[PDB]
Amino acid sequence: LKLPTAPLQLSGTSAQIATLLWQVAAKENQLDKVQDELYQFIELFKQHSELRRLATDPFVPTLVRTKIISSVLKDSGASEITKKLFEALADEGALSALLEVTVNYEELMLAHKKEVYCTVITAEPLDKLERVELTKKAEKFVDAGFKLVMQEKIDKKLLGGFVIEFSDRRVDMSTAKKVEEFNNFVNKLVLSI
Amino acid sequence: GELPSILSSLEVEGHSVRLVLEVAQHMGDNTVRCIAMDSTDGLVRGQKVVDT
Amino acid sequence: DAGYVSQVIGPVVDVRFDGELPSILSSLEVEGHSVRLVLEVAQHMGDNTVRCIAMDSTDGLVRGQKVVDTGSPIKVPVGRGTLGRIMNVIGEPVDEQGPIDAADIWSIHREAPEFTEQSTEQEILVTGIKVVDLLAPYQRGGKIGLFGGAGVGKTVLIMELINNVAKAHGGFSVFAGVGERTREGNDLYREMIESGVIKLGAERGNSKCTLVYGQMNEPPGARARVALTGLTVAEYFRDIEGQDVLLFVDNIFRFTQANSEVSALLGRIPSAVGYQPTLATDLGGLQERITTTTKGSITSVQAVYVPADDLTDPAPATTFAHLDATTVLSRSIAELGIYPAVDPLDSTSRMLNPNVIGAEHYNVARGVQKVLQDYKNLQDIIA
Amino acid sequence: ADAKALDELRKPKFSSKYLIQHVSQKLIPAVKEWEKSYQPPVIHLGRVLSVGDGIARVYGLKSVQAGELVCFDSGVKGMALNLQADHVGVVVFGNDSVIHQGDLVYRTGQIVNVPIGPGTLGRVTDGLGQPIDGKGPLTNVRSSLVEVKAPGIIARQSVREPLFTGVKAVDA
Amino acid sequence: MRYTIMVSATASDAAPLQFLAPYSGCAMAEYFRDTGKHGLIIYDDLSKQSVAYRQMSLLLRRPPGREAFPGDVFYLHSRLLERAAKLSKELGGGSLTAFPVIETQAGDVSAYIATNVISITDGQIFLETELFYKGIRPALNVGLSVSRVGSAAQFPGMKQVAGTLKLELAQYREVAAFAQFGSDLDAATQYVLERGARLTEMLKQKQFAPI
Amino acid sequence: EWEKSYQPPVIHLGRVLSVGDGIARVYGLKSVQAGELVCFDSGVKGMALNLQADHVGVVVFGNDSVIHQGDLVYRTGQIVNVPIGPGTLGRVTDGLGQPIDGKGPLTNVRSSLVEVKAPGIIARQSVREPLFTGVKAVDALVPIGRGQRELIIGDRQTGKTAVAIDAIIHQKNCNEQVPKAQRVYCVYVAVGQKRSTVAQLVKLFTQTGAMRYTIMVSATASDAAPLQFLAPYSGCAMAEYFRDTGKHGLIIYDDLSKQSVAYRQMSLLLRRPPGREAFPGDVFYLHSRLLERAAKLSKELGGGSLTAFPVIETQAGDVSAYIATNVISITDGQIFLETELFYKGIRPALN
Amino acid sequence: KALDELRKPKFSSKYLIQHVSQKLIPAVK
Ligand SMILES: Nc1ncnc2c1ncn2[C@@H]1O[C@H](COP(=O)(O)OP(=O)(O)OP(=O)(O)O)[C@@H](O)[C@H]1O
Ligand SMILES: Nc1ncnc2c1ncn2[C@@H]1O[C@H](COP(=O)(O)OP(=O)(O)O)[C@@H](O)[C@H]1O
Ligand SMILES: [Mg+2]
Repeated sequence: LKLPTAPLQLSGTSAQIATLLWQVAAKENQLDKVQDELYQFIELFKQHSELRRLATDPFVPTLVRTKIISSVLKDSGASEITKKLFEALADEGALSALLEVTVNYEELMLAHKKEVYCTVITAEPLDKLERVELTKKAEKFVDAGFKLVMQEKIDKKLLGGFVIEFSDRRVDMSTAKKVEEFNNFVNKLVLSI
Repeated sequence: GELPSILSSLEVEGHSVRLVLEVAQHMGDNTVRCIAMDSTDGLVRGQKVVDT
Repeated sequence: DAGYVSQVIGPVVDVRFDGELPSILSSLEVEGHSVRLVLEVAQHMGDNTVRCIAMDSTDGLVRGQKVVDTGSPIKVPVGRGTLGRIMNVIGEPVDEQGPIDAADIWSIHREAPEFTEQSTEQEILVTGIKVVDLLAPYQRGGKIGLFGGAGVGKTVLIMELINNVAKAHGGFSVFAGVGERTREGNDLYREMIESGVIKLGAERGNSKCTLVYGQMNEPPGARARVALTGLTVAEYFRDIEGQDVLLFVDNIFRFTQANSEVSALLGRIPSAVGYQPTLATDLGGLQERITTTTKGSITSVQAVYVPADDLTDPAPATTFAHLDATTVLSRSIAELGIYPAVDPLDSTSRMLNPNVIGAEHYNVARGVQKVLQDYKNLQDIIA
Repeated sequence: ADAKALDELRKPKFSSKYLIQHVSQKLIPAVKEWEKSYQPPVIHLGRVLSVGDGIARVYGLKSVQAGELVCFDSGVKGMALNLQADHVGVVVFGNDSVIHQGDLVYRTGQIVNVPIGPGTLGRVTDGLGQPIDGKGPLTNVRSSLVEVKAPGIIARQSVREPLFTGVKAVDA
Repeated sequence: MRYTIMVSATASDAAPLQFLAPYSGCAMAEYFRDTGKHGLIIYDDLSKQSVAYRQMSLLLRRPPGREAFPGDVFYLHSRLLERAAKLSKELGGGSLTAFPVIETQAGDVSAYIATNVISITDGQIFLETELFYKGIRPALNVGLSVSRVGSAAQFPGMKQVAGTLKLELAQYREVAAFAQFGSDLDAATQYVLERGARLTEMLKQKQFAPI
Repeated sequence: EWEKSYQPPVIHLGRVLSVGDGIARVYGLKSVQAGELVCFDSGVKGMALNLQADHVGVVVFGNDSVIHQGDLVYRTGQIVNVPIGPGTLGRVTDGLGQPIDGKGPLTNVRSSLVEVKAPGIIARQSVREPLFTGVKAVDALVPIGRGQRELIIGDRQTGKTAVAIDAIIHQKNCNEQVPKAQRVYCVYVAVGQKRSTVAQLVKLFTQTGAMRYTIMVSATASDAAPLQFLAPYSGCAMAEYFRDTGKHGLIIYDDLSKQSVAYRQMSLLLRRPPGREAFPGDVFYLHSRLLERAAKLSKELGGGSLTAFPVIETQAGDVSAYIATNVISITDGQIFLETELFYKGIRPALN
Repeated sequence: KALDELRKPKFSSKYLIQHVSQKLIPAVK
């Protein structure tokens, strides 16, 4: 009667599908099994046209929607957690709800691994010492014993330094911001003096 | 099978009264919109509905 | 780079974009239309989509048609050659004399002039109507309001005020037609070519007026921004040239109605009685741009149609805070056959004070107010 | 949960394909066992999702404009007043009882045009050009744009002609 | 009927055929303006065309406003009554003159459709149900009815004598309600009652009698 | 010593989904507080009023044509505050707390939170000593005590500003011959007036000399919606400074109906549920926590006072309109200023 | 290209999560 606890809460009626999906698959310990199975359906929704007609056509009746999905979903290695899921979305026309339920299941899976994104922008590419001096200030800016990925990036307008685009937080140690804030502390003291 | 034309009648089955419906809007979902001409107390969501 | 119209609902159309969405209050263009169509964005939908307002009629927009970005607000051509020209909202000639002989296009959407550059020196603008210059004396460079019902005589005061003050000034003026009839628009074009304010031939540069016309036929994109198009060419002649320019705007109420006709259509709940929820920043942003600064002078003349002589509707009840001198037209005094039918009680200006004009002006106008209030309190009991 | 995560979802990261080889083999017999329950994919035509009382909501119609006369499959004429994201709200000229969920909607392309001219002097049509006076169709006539904007300022002159009404209550 | 076209949208027809019928009604009459002739148009029951506009939008999931009428209903009646005009010399000199009909809701001049169409149109003719039973037929209100162009819009011989007609009617409407005392003083408070009453008894006529 | 104190901020983020009409709906901000003052990228501030499940609604203190979709908002971690203190005297600030006079910054000031609770029961002492306001029709007929609420209701063009400013000039005519403690300081808060009318009001407080005692908070009609919403709270937060210092203070809100037009304009834009005359339901609560902030503190908690003079502009004398119904209910009395008897020579037309 | 129509959720039956939950727990062993 107990479900495995969701690592972070979400919004409703389109993303808590993924919260419920994570609460089912982690009970079956099928976590990285079914997550890239959602990816294949997106490639099925990308390349093939007959399946992606079924996710947006408003004229197909409510029995051809389920009798193609359960016809396509034989065993084939596919999980019955996944097979009972994709039956349910074509049961109530929710086959358009796939591209949202994945990216929050992506978020919830990266919430199960303690594994946060970032994107660091410099003016200079990072060598094998410059990148390993970066993380020791970056891991002051995560809250706990988390992981860290790297998405190194080049832009000329920053004059050295970095900006850690956590997508939730940002730390500006770039000098182009520093010379801007140096100029604002010039003007706030030359006008007052 | 096929949704009937607008302002055509329906005949419900299984009610205590011979209750008749009249379709007015085809509300999508292969489902129409009716106004019941008699008492609606006792309609279950599976009752067979035939048209004239 | 550029995007497509994705959705059309009457006079508001929706444009999707593939990255780098346009800034708010910029200009959009559709190709393959009958006339050049300008879309002015008012809100972002959220899914890479700006929501617009249409300067001309949308009947003809296909779903998916090519929409380019000008990346910039609406540009009208300002200049000294613009005198003697009947101008649109989007910078067009609609008097059919070539292009506009001017340069240095300017953004017609801007911020208000600040608090530091405000003029407090007040000069009595003697007009020539015996109820104006005694009772509600106008201010040079100040604000002139005109309320009254539909059929009391508002617009025939306005052209009378043009003949009073816009001829005996010598400088420049601007007639900003915001959603009035073409009849009082076309007739004013003839009675300024014959009176010589607007000239034709090779004497186009010595004229005194530009006509910015957003009359009733246009959809409410054009009737909502012709107020600003007429305003910014007046604010162009103020800061660059320094001359005093008289802004003769007609039907400010039609500016606020043209906003309110699509304000519900952009996804907003209606306000009080059915007018727009954002009327305060719509009209308050309009009015305080029309001031007089240290650099020059703008003397605004505002006509407002009020519905059925009821001043409790909030669309003119925001305007009463926004007008120094107010010439409130009563239909009763016109039902008496008295023209001008200017109320001795409702119409009261800000110059009326003995600390500015002199006690000889203030005491008789107050002496007018004693004998005319008691005449109203006695004409009930005279029956 | 943003659009860059959606564009990252456009990059495939599946790491295995142990379904796609077989679901591409059972796709085509599935859609051709249930082939009779498929209406054809309709792009430059239209087909009705919802219909009622003079406002019929039509899927598709990538080619229409605002104010294009459309023709339903029973001969009923229509008008596209607004065009939503996925569907087009169509206003229905006349009685609307004949339109079902799944009927075809044909674009006529033009803006709505009612026959004009002097051959109509003596005829009573409705607002659509069809005669109701029982004297047959309109002869020596032509179509014109009913959505045309007014004549401009440079087009008008001062009025002079008094338009006598024949009523002393009016003309005096 | 030789010189009359009539577009006739009944109440038993759908809404947009009534919504388009004044629009198609002016599409005929723009031809008479374009080719130099003069055109008469009467947009009869124009409030009921606006109710024919209100039916379509409120099924169309569009936001309502005053009296559940939509936002742009001023723009409906605006371009319906702006395309009637008097052109210049350079396009034949043709004309169009407009008669919209707005029924008040038993005396609401501040009714939502009324305040639009009283502000668009140039002159109005009030017909109260009061004046229709005092013998005044047609029951024109004189003190409330205005025009724009005044002179060179009447018969010019009538134009000189109209000022003698209007201003004496102006005093008479002020003295007609002062009949609660029995005054008839100084041969003026009786004579302007004696004049304007015969002016009312002058200015009645018969239905369907073009003179 | 500024370079030696530069620790970079960790500051948390939020990205904007939809932005329009001075209302920006932001995504993210896992810890933003209710009514927290945020800052955008382009230097314009903002407050988040409502906080929903997925997106957070943020109202904007300024022009809104600078923010695209996908811009960033930084949380300042502080509920919106205004600089209070004596250095504000003579300055003309905007309602957020920045000066617009052109006189540089506001020095000898301290920032404090504009949103606190009113003084309770035991904070109060019964108002006994009187405030004197110069207009003899106010002082003798419908009198006003030091630490009291009195509503200057009226029409427009009728003198509601005149009853306000003639009280202010009377204080300058009273403060020069009264000792240091019981000197009544003025904060006339201009809501919804023009940017040129305040120019006349900055002149009359200078030319008479009252600008030694007056702070002119003028959120115009030209700025955005929440500045006209926040100008009474910040102006009463300026009146908070003169309360707990123990001095006596005069706080005047002018045309508080426009502040109701301010709280209407943001509420329907934020899709809060509308109530009577399409105002939000809680607009009576946002009028009361304003007007219950000015009172007389007792002899154990400071001894100072605070008397508030709100102004409601009616339409034709309807004292039962919904906005006037609220303010008459929370305030004590009424100084009804009718337009019709104003031309009957009784100045002010005090019915 | 082929995923622009799939970019957002769209469905009827705002209580959809309760529908799918009874169709996800059956395959729970
Ligand atoms: N004692 C007085 N004698 C003569 N005029 C006065 C007097 N008091 C006020 N007024 C008039 O009041 C007008 C404006 O004053 P004030 O701004 O106080 O009115 P108000 O009711 O606030 O108007 P609004 O609400 O439109 O701003 C001035 O034109 C002034 O002439
Ligand atoms: N001083 C005047 N002399 C002659 N006619 C006047 C005068 N003042 C007003 N009128 C009449 O009032 C009528 C309404 O004028 P107008 O300004 O068009 O009203 P509105 O602004 O309500 O449309 C005009 O037909 C005009 O003849
Ligand atoms: Mg005032």
